[PDB]
Order: sequence, then structure tokens, then C-alpha cells
Amino acid sequence: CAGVKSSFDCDATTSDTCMTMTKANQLARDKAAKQAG
Amino acid sequence: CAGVKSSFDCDATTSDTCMTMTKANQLARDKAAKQAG
Amino acid sequence: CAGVKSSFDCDATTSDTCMTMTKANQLARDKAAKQAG
Amino acid sequence: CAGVKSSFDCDATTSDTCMTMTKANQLARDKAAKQAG
Amino acid sequence: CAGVKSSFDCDATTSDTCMTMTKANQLARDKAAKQAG
Amino acid sequence: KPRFPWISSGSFVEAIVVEGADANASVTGDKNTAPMQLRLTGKVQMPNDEEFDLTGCFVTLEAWGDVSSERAIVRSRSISCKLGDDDIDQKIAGHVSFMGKNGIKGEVVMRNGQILLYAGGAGFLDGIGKGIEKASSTSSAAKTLSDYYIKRAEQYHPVIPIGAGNEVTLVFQDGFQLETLEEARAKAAARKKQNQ
Amino acid sequence: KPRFPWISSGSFVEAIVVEGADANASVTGDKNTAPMQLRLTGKVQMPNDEEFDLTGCFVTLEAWGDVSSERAIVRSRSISCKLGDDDIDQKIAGHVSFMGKNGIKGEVVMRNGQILLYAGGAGFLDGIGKGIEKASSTSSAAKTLSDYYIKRAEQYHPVIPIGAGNEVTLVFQDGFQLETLEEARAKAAARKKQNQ
Amino acid sequence: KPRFPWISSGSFVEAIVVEGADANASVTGDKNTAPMQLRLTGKVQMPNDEEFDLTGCFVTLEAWGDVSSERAIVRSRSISCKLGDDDIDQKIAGHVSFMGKNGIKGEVVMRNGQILLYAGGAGFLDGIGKGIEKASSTSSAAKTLSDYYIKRAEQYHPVIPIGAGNEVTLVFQDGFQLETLEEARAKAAARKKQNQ
Repeated sequence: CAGVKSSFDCDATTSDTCMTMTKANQLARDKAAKQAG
Repeated sequence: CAGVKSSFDCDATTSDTCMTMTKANQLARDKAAKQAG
Repeated sequence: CAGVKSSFDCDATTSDTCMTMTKANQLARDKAAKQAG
Repeated sequence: CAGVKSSFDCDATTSDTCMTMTKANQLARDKAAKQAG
Repeated sequence: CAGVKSSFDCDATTSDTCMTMTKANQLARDKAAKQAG
Repeated sequence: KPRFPWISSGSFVEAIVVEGADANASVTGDKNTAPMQLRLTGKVQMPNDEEFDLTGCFVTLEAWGDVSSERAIVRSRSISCKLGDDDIDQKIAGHVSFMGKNGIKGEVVMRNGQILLYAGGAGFLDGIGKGIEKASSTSSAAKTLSDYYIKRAEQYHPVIPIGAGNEVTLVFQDGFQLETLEEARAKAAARKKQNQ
Repeated sequence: KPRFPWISSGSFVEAIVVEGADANASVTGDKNTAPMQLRLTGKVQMPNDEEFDLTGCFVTLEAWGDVSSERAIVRSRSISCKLGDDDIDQKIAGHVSFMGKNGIKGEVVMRNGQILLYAGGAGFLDGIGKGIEKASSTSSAAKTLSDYYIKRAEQYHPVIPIGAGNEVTLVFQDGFQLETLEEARAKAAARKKQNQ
Repeated sequence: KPRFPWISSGSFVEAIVVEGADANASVTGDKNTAPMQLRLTGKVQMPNDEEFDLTGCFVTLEAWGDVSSERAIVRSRSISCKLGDDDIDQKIAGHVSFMGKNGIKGEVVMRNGQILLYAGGAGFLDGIGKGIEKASSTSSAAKTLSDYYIKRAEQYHPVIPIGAGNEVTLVFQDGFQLETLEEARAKAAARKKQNQ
């Protein structure tokens, strides 16, 4: 095991959710409508 | 076994259904007629 | 046995039926007359 | 262990807090409003 | 141990006090106001 | 204004792979590629809540393979349309994404089972036979067969099976201006006429 | 004054990755890259308490991989917009940061399990068989298979899976002036006209 | 006199790292660098009891790594401002110091655990197996796996994780004259006009 500390302290990573490219467009659109508000 | 995680998390893949090239054209056409609607 | 899955999922293949080149022309002609109809 | 003293005497280091880039902008803004005062 | 005397006779060294760059500016300023006097 | 609105970079339209192709997935994939063709089935979703109707147009593609990600990296060749009495035939640059990811997901297939088995066997005989000679102490044929069989087996290269009926999304990675054949033909004539 | 305010260097806008791509993360990543596209979902936060509304514009990206940090280092290609009747299509330079850090965080995946196992096995046989010969004292097939299998296994290269639905932040690392297509077209005509 | 007072060499202003970046800390760090951006949060402390208000301006940075001191050596790229109706976009040269020291303090991270373990294991088997053969007296597979695994493991390079929310100090290591975009634009026109 290389000596230097071998761990990031972020934990959070991306999560492939196997969502169709197209459905992501709608997911982006309504969020823009609501998050901006 | 290489150390890095050796698994995708998508699961879904293509499914060769041995459909004739021609029949795919009709399958595309009626879907376009119905999915668009 | 190479690791990757060594099988196609199509099954269907060509079938040499030892038909004379010439007879294939008639087989094409009447099918064109009937399949088109 | 290399002979020379192998220790910094600072102790304090950075602390990745996994904060979204955007939220850091607000964290900078209000501090500027208050720290300057 | 190399033969030549391996010791400085000064003793005094620098002392990282982990002081913020900015606070050093104030520490320099008031000393200039008082040391000069 | 021209009949066709400017198609911007980034737009995407849904599709149904009409022609399935076997992607050459070896070190020389991008040179030795296989043709494959997709038909459009939806309305191009333009960047800002804009939709243009392009249904039934044929798009010709060209594709190779990539074993690391087990996907087929494809590149668009041309787009053909037949609307009203106007025919479209244009070269465009774009890629195809499946399940939210560039390329089409597929498995990797090897047809090396029998040949690789034979190689192993031939010399599995050779080696234990060297130990049989160590026992009888008081291979050339296997070596030659192994060499020939390895030379034959190395010929094969991984293939990605991509078939028909699958649902994909076509992306125009550079924006282009949709134009008709006769209009482009007239333009060519105007440019050649050298209106100085 | 032009309709669009000057976009300065450093500005950032929130986004939703529409197209997911597999980042080639080997020694030649920055040459062999994979396309990927993100849509904007927020208002560009300009440097000093300034906000500009850019919602629904499509940004085309291009990305490779980096195994040391397990992140995908991406570079912007172009930005496309469709507001009112004006279409934007410009080349910009910028990067994308995820969770406060340049690049998008992802895992590293190897598809080498079976091939690397086979190599090990083939010669695990070879070596203990040399000791079996040491015992019977009173491999060529395994060596050839190991060589071929190593040659096949070295082909693969680490991949970073980046998918869709994730939330990222796009940064314009050099400032640019947002301009429309017809306005830029008119400018080009004015520059070519050679107003001496 | 111009609106902006001359910014002299040596001046320092406090900051909050908005964009966190992974510093490439290997022998080729200063060529292969990673972008990172900091926002200003205090008033520039000028050399002699002088203060200038620069709050909310965005500064673009570019950084690499240094393993000997476990710090990220960063270099300023550009500074952008939006005050009133005047936009600033200038190239400046400077560095960033954290906790009184040039660079930002961070740890060193290796993702080599599994690969380096596998190499060790493979041949830990090889060697004791040579001694097992010494015992049975009356490895090739492990060697090949070790070679391949070392070749894969050498690819990785130390990384310095620098995140967001941290507090740093930006230093202008050469003095510059703060100027607006239109004013610089007018100057460029005056210089090009060739007032001979």
C-alpha cells in the first residue's frame, strides 16, 4: 500500500441512473422552471 | 482480477432481435405515427 | 476459451441449397410477381 | 527514515468540505459583507 | 560521522508560527510604530 | 428567410437503428470500419424549447468498436430527406448516444474457442511428455502444431454485435444549415458564375 | 450597446449533463477523446453580484480521462442558444467542475477479469508442473498461451463512466462577447468589404 | 488622473477558493496543469497603509503540484471585475499563499493500493514457490503477471486535493495598472491610428 494517505475525503460521486438522454432534457427543463422560480 | 471495480452500473444493453432490416422500417414508421401522436 | 462471451444471439444463418444459378433467376422472378402482388 | 527531521511544524491544512462551487460564492459574499463590515 | 566538527554554534533558528500572511502585516505595522517610536 | 430554420450545435433527435453492423473492435478499428444506417423517429429537440419536425429521414452512419468501454463509437456520414418534392442530401458530423451514454452498448464476442483449446492441448501433451521422459530417463510435433495454431488464432479480433430494432438518440455535434438539392445546385451555379 | 452584456472570465452557471460519455483514461486520453453534451439550468452568476439569464441553451463538450485523480477532465467545445428569433453558435473555452472540484468524479472500471485470470491459471500450471518435473526427476503450451493472453489483455485501457441526470457547474475560463449569427455574419461582410 | 490607483508590486488581498482542483504533482506538473478559480473577499492591502476596495471580482488561476513540500504551486491567469457599468479583464502575474506560506497546503493521495498489492502477492507466490521447488528437488505466470501489473501501476501520479471554502491570500508579484475594457479599447485604436 503506497505510504501516502490513499483516501479522498469527499465521498460523494456521480450516480449513473441509466436515464435516457431525452428524459434528461425534461428533467433539466422543469428544474430550471422550479429552481429558478 | 484487476483491482479497480470491474462492473458498470447500467445493466441495460442492446438486444439483437434478428429482425429483418426491412421490417425495422415499418416498426420505425408506426412508432413515429403513434409516439408523436 | 477466451473469456468474453463467445456466442452470437442471432442463430439464423445462410443455407446453401445448391440451386443452379439459373433456377435462382426464376425463383426471384415469381416471388417478385407474388410478393409485390 | 531519512535522517533529516521529517515533520512540518504547522499542523494546519486545508479541509475539503465538499461544498458545491456555487454555494461557495454565497459563502464568500456574506463574509465580505460582514468581515469588512 | 564525517570527521569535521558537525555542529553550528548559533543555535537560534526560525520559528514557523503559522501566522496568517495578513496578520503579519499588522504585526509589522505596530512594531514599526513602537520600535521606531 | 429560408424554409429550414438554422439547426444549431447540440440538438438531438430520437431514432430506430434500421441497419445493424458488426463493429471491428481492435487496435485498427477507426481505419477498418463497418457501415450502418439509422432512421429518425422523433422531432428534433432544438436547444431552447424548440421543435422541428424531421420524421422518416434516413441517416447514413459509419462505426467502429472500442473494447475498453464495450461500446460502439459511431460517426454520422450523411443525412437524406424527401419532404414534399424537395430532396435533401447533406454531409453532417455527429455521434449517437444510447442510454444516456455516447456510443451503443454491446457485448464482446470471441470465436477463438476451438483454436485456443487445440493450442493448449497440443502442448499440455508436450510438457507432461517432457516429464514422462524425465520418468523414463535411465515434443517437436506438439511445438510445431502449437506455433501454427497460435499463428492462426491471433488473426481474430473482438467484434461488437449491434442489431436492429434498438432505440438510440442522434446528436448533431456541429450545427449546420438544412438546405435543398436544387437550392444548393443554384448556389453552386451562382458561385461558379463569378459575379465580380 | 449590444443586446448581450460582456461575459467576463471566471463566470459560472449551473448545469444538468444531458449526454453521458465514457472517458478514455489512458496515456493517450487527450488525443483519443469522447464527445458529451450539457444543458444549462441556471442563470450565469457573473463576477460582482451580476446575473444574466441563460436557460435552455445547449453546450457541446469534449472530454478525456485521468486515472490519478479518478476524474474526467472535460473541455468546452461550443455553446448554442435559441432566444426569440436569434440563434447563437459560438466557440468558447472553459471547463466543468463537480462538487467544488475541476472535472467530474467517477470510478475506474476494468473489464480484464477473465483474461487476466486465464493468464495466471495457464502458468500457475506451468510453474507447479516444473516442480512436478523436479519431483519425477530420476510447459511450452502454457508459455505460449500466457504470451497470447497477455498480448490480448494489454489492449484494454481504464474508462471513467459519466452518465446523465448528474448536476455540474460550467465555468468560462476565458471571457467572451456573446454575439448573434446574423450580426457576426454582417461583421464578416463588413470586414471582407475592405473599407479602406 | 485615471479612476484606478496604480497597483504596486507586493500588494495582497484576502480570498475564498470558489473552484477546487486536483493538482497534478508529478515530474511534468508545470506542463500538464489543472484550472482553478478564486474570488476576492477583502480590500487589497496596498503597501503603505493604503487600501483599495476590490470585492466580488473573479480571479482565474492555474495550478500544478509539488510533492516535496506537499503544496500546490499556483499561478494567476487573469482578473475580472464588474463595477458600476465598467468591466475589467486583465492578465496579471501573481501567486497564492496559504497560512503564511507560498502555495496551498494539502495531502498526497495514492490510488495504487490494490494494484501494488496484487504485484507483491503474485511473486510472493513466485519466490516461495522457487523455495518449494528447492524442497521438492530430488513461476513464469507469476513473472508475467508481475510485469503487466507493474506496467499498469506505474501509470498513476501523486495528486494534491484542493477544495472549496478554504481561505487564502492572493499576491500580485508584479505591479500592474488597473484599466477598463473600453478605455484599453480606445487606447488600442489610438495606437493603431499611427499618430505620426
